[PDB]
Amino acid sequence: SKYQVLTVGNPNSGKTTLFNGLTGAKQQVGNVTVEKKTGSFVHAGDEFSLTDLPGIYALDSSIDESIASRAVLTHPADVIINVVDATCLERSLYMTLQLRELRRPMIVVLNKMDALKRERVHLDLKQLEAFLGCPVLALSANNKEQVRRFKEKLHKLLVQGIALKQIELHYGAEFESLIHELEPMFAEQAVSARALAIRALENDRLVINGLKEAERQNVEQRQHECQVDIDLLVANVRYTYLHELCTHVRRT
Ligand SMILES: [Cl-]
Repeated sequence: SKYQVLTVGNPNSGKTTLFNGLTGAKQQVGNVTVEKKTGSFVHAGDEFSLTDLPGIYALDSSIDESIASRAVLTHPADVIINVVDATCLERSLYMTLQLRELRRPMIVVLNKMDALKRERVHLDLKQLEAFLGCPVLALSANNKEQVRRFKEKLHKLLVQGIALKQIELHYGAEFESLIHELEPMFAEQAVSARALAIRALENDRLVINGLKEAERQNVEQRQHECQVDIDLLVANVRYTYLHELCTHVRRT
């Protein structure tokens, strides 16, 4: 078998560190002047082809952010590996939530967790898994032993298929109804139509430009409809969720 993997996360999350740990020395060529970094390894007969997305804080349409946002929607991947810095979860997991809305196979890799044990803060990864609805693993991206064990675990997961349960993240009645009017427009695409509709409601360039004139005017009309500023409602919903989540999964 061949498996294709994307590594994604915030700058200095350690996604580059994990990328490097898993690949050793391997290739580099462009996405445009922006450089595209690719590497491989072999484990248990199977080959692994990895692409590293530039570091981003959010999937917004800013050229590095553009590339990454494009790539999580359209680039082939058997799995997305979201590397997360554990020492600032409220910020890090924002993108995680966006990634979960896509409903593409993914894993969340919690980095920097020995830094967190300093503070005498522990995380319940069982519950965090229950919240996110994807695999969550603890892994220091900078020790090669744990990265190597991670190779076997990744191989396992890819082999049996990654079980995911859809993230229960609700935007309130008015926004849900707007999402609902628009999903058909985005049905039977390579990604969840709900995420595409959310992207469109956010006036995402990437999604919106794929549309014909009529349906563009339908999206823009739904934007106009919404009483609350959208970018702000999406943030309150999301950061409220991470506060909920963080208050369940943390203990000092
Ligand atoms: Cl899902």
